[PDB]
Amino acid sequence: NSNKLDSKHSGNYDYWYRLFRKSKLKPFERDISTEIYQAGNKPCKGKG
Amino acid sequence: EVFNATRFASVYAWNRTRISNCVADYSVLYNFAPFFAFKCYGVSPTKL
Ligand SMILES: *[C@@H]1O[C@H](CO)[C@@H](O[C@@H]2O[C@H](CO)[C@@H](O)[C@H](O)[C@@H]2O)[C@H](O)[C@H]1NC(C)=O
Ligand SMILES: *[C@@H]1O[C@H](CO)[C@@H](O)[C@H](O)[C@H]1NC(C)=O
Repeated sequence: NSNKLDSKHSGNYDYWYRLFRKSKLKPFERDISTEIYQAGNKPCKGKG
Repeated sequence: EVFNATRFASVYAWNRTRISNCVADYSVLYNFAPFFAFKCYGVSPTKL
């Protein structure tokens, strides 16, 4: 536990995580990329 | 219509639908739910 270095009054949101990937992550692979996950059939590039 | 419902019954009466005579593309099953647990036992979810 380390809620003394990942915490402060008024909050912090420095950390990040990925819920949206085109496939699973194979063992020991990094996937640093910011690509909007597709829904339906739209080539959409944007949030919403 | 099993993921678009409104009154998924309580566990004391587990609603049991039957799915037959159909083509099962689980990609739609992957769209109506930001999963928290896809634990598959008999089959691998990738090969469904
Ligand atoms: C479980 O819940 C499903 C979704 O509500 C039900 O499927 C539908 O039920 C409606 C009636 O509410 C039907 O008109 C429709 O054709 C479809 O079957 C399902 O019946 C229900 N199952 C049980 C056992 O309650
Ligand atoms: C349920 O059906 C409505 C009908 O318009 C749709 O907008 C909504 O996205 C559906 N939600 C789920 C979780 O299936």
